[PDB]
Amino acid sequence: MQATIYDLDGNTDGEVDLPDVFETPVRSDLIGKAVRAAQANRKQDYGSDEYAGLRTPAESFGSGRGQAHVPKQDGRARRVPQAVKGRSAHPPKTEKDRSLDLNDKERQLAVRSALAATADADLVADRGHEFDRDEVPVVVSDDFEDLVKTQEVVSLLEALDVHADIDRADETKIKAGQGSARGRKYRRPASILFVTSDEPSTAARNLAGADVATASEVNTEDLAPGGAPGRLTVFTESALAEVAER
Amino acid sequence: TSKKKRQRGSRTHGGGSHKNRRGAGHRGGRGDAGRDKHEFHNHEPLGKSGFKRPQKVQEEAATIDVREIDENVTLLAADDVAEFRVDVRDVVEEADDADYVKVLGAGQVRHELTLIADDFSEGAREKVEGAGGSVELTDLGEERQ
Amino acid sequence: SKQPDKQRKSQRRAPLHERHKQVRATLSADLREEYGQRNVRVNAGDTVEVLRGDFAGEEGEVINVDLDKAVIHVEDVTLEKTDGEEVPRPLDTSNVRVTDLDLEDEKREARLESEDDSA
Amino acid sequence: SKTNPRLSSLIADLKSAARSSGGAVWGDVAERLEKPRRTHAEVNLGRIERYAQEDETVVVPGKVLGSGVLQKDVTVAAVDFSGTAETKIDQVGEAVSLEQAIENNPEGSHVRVIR
RNA sequence: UAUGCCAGCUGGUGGAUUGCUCGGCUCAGGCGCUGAUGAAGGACGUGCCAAGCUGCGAUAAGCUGUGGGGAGCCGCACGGAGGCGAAGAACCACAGAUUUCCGAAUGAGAAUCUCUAACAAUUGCUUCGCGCAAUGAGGAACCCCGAGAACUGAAACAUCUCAGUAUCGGGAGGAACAGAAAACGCAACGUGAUGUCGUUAGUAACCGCGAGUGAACGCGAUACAGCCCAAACCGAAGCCCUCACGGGCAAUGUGGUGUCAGGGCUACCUCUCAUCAGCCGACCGUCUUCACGAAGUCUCUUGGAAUAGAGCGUGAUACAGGGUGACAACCCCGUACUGAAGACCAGUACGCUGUGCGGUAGUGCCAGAGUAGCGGGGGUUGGAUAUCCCUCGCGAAUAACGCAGGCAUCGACUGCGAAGGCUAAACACAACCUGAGACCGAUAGUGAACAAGUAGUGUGAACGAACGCUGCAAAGUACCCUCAGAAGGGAGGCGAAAUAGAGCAUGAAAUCAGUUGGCGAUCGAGCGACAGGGCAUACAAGGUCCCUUGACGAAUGA
RNA sequence: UGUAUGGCAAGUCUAACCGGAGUAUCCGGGGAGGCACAGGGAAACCGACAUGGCCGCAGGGCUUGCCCGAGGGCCGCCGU
Ligand SMILES: [Cl-]
Ligand SMILES: [Cl-]
Ligand SMILES: [Cl-]
Ligand SMILES: [Mg+2]
Ligand SMILES: [Mg+2]
Ligand SMILES: [Mg+2]
Ligand SMILES: [Mg+2]
Ligand SMILES: [Mg+2]
Ligand SMILES: [Mg+2]
Ligand SMILES: [Mg+2]
Ligand SMILES: [Mg+2]
Ligand SMILES: [Mg+2]
Ligand SMILES: [Mg+2]
Ligand SMILES: [Mg+2]
Ligand SMILES: [Mg+2]
Ligand code: NA
Ligand code: NA
Ligand code: NA
Ligand code: NA
Ligand code: NA
Ligand code: NA
Ligand code: NA
Ligand code: NA
Ligand code: NA
Ligand code: NA
Ligand code: NA
Ligand code: NA
Ligand code: NA
Ligand code: NA
Ligand code: NA
Ligand code: NA
Ligand code: NA
Ligand code: NA
Ligand SMILES: [Sr+2]
Ligand SMILES: [Sr+2]
Ligand SMILES: [Sr+2]
Ligand SMILES: [Sr+2]
Ligand SMILES: [Sr+2]
Ligand SMILES: [Sr+2]
Ligand SMILES: [Sr+2]
Ligand SMILES: [Sr+2]
Ligand SMILES: [Sr+2]
Ligand SMILES: [Sr+2]
Ligand SMILES: [Sr+2]
Ligand SMILES: [Sr+2]
Ligand SMILES: [Sr+2]
Ligand SMILES: [Sr+2]
Ligand SMILES: [Sr+2]
Ligand SMILES: [Sr+2]
Repeated sequence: MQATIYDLDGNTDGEVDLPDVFETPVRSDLIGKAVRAAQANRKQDYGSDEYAGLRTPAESFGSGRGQAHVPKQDGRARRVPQAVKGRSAHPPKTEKDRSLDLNDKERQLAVRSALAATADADLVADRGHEFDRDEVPVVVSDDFEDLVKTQEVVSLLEALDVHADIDRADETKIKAGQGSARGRKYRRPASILFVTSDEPSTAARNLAGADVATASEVNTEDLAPGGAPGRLTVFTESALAEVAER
Repeated sequence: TSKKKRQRGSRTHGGGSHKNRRGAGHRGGRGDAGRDKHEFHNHEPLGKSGFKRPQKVQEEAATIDVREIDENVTLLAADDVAEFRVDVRDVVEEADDADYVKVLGAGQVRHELTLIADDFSEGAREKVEGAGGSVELTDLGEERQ
Repeated sequence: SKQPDKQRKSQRRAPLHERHKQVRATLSADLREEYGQRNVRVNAGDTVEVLRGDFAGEEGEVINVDLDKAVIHVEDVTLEKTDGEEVPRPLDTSNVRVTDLDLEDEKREARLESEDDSA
Repeated sequence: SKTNPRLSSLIADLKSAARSSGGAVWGDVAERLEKPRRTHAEVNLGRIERYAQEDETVVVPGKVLGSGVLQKDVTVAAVDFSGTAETKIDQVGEAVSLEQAIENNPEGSHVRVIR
């Protein structure tokens, strides 16, 4: 198909052919799989101390004193799982493999399907993104990579009726639960993904919910965050072309 | 919902009597214990059979059936198109770590081929020649005598 | 560190010379324009205006600056004990604004005006 | 529980065809697809060449692989085709998707099932 | 109705629950030796008032200098008194001063003291004099060299297995060890020091041929690095101490040459950029620390408090995280960007100085012995005839010789020179620094969030807990009454809240006091389920229910 | 060793590791090697049906019992 290119003022600046990969049939199940794997793969190993609860010469008195055969030390039960201060029976273990494998073909297929989901305006709107537009993804001239001020990228997104998505993401949720105590107090909607070619947009990166990426390595995650296909994206002309042979 | 997930409240978790799932007694010993007494059933019998020759004295031939070569003649355009001529040593995968290349005669040969290999089966020859083909033994392959 | 526990820890355990930054307050419009800074370490000479407590709206002279507890005493911002005595109600400098400075120290005035540094 | 969304759709369409139009093979193919993947067809070309015949669409309730040779000018219809399989078929005949088959031939007439 | 039963209510008791995290747990990166110049550890001291902790050492929570920092300060710890700081204190970095006694503990002895100059003891050098030096002991584990179980598995058990594991003895370093082929043996017209990672492979091999045990070559990677003697031939041409003088060593050989691309010697060709010794000496990168660093604290409402709701505005190469009277990019610290310092990389790379690479011909001059090898007896190994090692005995050749290629002998062939030596880098651990987390969240997580190896137990080896939360602010309750009263009580005061009042957020169950409803001193025990009655009930979150009569009317049925 | 789902398919998957980067995630490279693609035999060593016959389910066809009949079933035949 075709993709209308836009200059830094938001006016049309010609158009190019939207590469074949964007025709790839949406495969949300394969996408979700690729996302599930990547999320698991960055998880750190953990587990309780090998010897927690075992540091004691506690013994059981056996039969004779009218008490259960529970190991005791200084008149206090120890070691065994049912005992307070006792070892954890089947605790989290470090040795455990917490990574998920994935066939390159199966994963590469997911990237392509995720890429393609971007080109469907109904999907993109279904995923949740707020915008006033028919064509999607949003194609912009390579002169986007030269912008510097974040505010400049704002005026451009407003000129494209696509800034509303950033107002969607401009709200942090203070999570429920103890993650708060571990440094995960906040979270927020995932908004626009900006894909360039040479380097990630330092100008766009700080926009609420925005994620920046390069065409050579834009993965399944930024394309379909949380495994949900159809992220409102903006490609730089060169990126759009480079992303074709992924 | 899995089987494991449904075990809470079952007490026995499917092991029958709570007197069952104890130590190795419930298994009749550890590992292959009793392989010739209480558990001899379905076990290769006790004993020694045959001998082995030293590995560096063992030859490993890389085989290929004519059916394989023949089904891929037009595809193998990168190989001689005489009045079809093919050096099998170039077709077979893993033909370097093998002591030699031998052509076996399974299948048909719907073409006239001129095969070059270190060895051929009696059926490999019959089939190739019977289709107006010829078989050429490599210099190395000149061991047959 | 991005971890809350370590963050709070570094603040509650910062050595004296580092605690100065815990008693910094924002400068007024004129002061921001004059010295080219947004805030400054509140001194016992400075005048200040309360912007948040039950004392919001009040103006007063800074009487004390405790680094150990990172809190300040402002003139007339007090509490009445039961015996009738009037005791100071410590204020966090982030709930306050500097309206006047004590520049009797040549070192502080120099630091405030220099473009390379900040007080 | 088929997890692939498109396999799910195909089956719903195979059914609709078997129910609405006269097709009785589509509903038959649908039933085999609903079964475990191990029971699905993995057919090589050598087997289509041996049993298929011209002007009689070959329906494969699975996937077609590229082993062997195909000379017959036949229209092979399968859930999916291997890269080599589809290339070899198009050389002498026509490799078509099961979804195309249903749209063109909803009555499922003149069709030989191959596995 | 008393004793009393059930449920509830008000108040306790208790400390669950929910929320909170100064602690843990695990992963990752960085870094990494200390001690006779007396360590680590311990003892006892040290403050105005000082018990514990921390610090420090008779100069005792400290003294000096340089830099940073800055109007405050006098640790944990918010008292009282008092003091210090613009003579620039506190505080931080670096360097230095001081640094009691016991402690390897070293003059001798000793439960931290004592008796009358001391490297005790063992060594090397030596002016033969403790004159100059070394060792000792510590460290989280990692590493190297020795000694070496058993429970257990085999459904018994002996070989075997557990396992060269546990534990013990000795020892080094920041890493260890290994290492430039008498190799390999995809047998080749091939590879080319060594570790390590992936694989080869649960393959070969072992084994009451049971259970079980279990490599290597090669390959793909990581990192790469190659050298020095002994001897031949020279023969004092040399080395060590000392400022020098002078002394010491050394013909039983210091020093030159040389080291399988064998070398030496003789004769020539040519040449060196190899090597070895030595000088200089980083970039970058990584870890950590630091400087700088944008934008609202505007309106209304609620509130004790605005970071809330509604309205308006701003920054962003900064929308990580924390603080702040409730949810904060714009209030404070920070964060992006840029920059600076230290450390590690590394006395390395590069560069340079010196030296000389190499080749031909001749020459039986040289080339490591209880060795190679054989036998007896053992251990060890996958090592089977064919692992490695110990012990007793025997025991060779000399490059024209010798060893290896998985049984021995002989020939051939291919490979390689043992019985001398050194060697960077890539790898192990986690003491120490920093970072991280689908880990735990105070009976959890460490034994230890608190006085934690604390209190406490045992002669001793050793054993070993529990205890987190007032409030926004101490505003931590003045005055009065009562009392034996700094008690407690009453009244009162503060605060949004004292049922927030001190082990003070919330405040469950068991259970207790008082009390409400139902039952109750003539009556029978799994405490109830299902039916139906009495009595009882503020709202809310349920709104139905009774009677005449009429309609419909299954099986059944007068 | 089964099974369910998914990718690819006469092939399939990379391991250590390398580069990149948004730096434990992720993108690219890496096929060493494993399993599958022929078996039988202690070994030496030899080396197979891209279909020849008959039934016949599903499904298709026809002029509505008669044809074609993958899979499956019974035989042949082939390698050792
Ligand atoms: Cl064999
Ligand atoms: Cl097939
Ligand atoms: Cl080799
Ligand atoms: Mg525990
Ligand atoms: Mg919860
Ligand atoms: Mg200034
Ligand atoms: Mg002594
Ligand atoms: Mg046993
Ligand atoms: Mg037995
Ligand atoms: Mg063993
Ligand atoms: Mg070997
Ligand atoms: Mg020399
Ligand atoms: Mg043994
Ligand atoms: Mg605990
Ligand atoms: Mg309470
Ligand atoms: Na313990
Ligand atoms: Na793991
Ligand atoms: Na049981
Ligand atoms: Na009584
Ligand atoms: Na270190
Ligand atoms: Na000494
Ligand atoms: Na004290
Ligand atoms: Na000291
Ligand atoms: Na002496
Ligand atoms: Na047993
Ligand atoms: Na026994
Ligand atoms: Na044995
Ligand atoms: Na090879
Ligand atoms: Na504030
Ligand atoms: Na011996
Ligand atoms: Na050899
Ligand atoms: Na607790
Ligand atoms: Na391969
Ligand atoms: Sr007894
Ligand atoms: Sr069972
Ligand atoms: Sr047991
Ligand atoms: Sr038997
Ligand atoms: Sr290969
Ligand atoms: Sr302090
Ligand atoms: Sr304090
Ligand atoms: Sr090398
Ligand atoms: Sr030698
Ligand atoms: Sr408790
Ligand atoms: Sr006792
Ligand atoms: Sr009162
Ligand atoms: Sr009775
Ligand atoms: Sr009736
Ligand atoms: Sr692959
Ligand atoms: Sr058949």
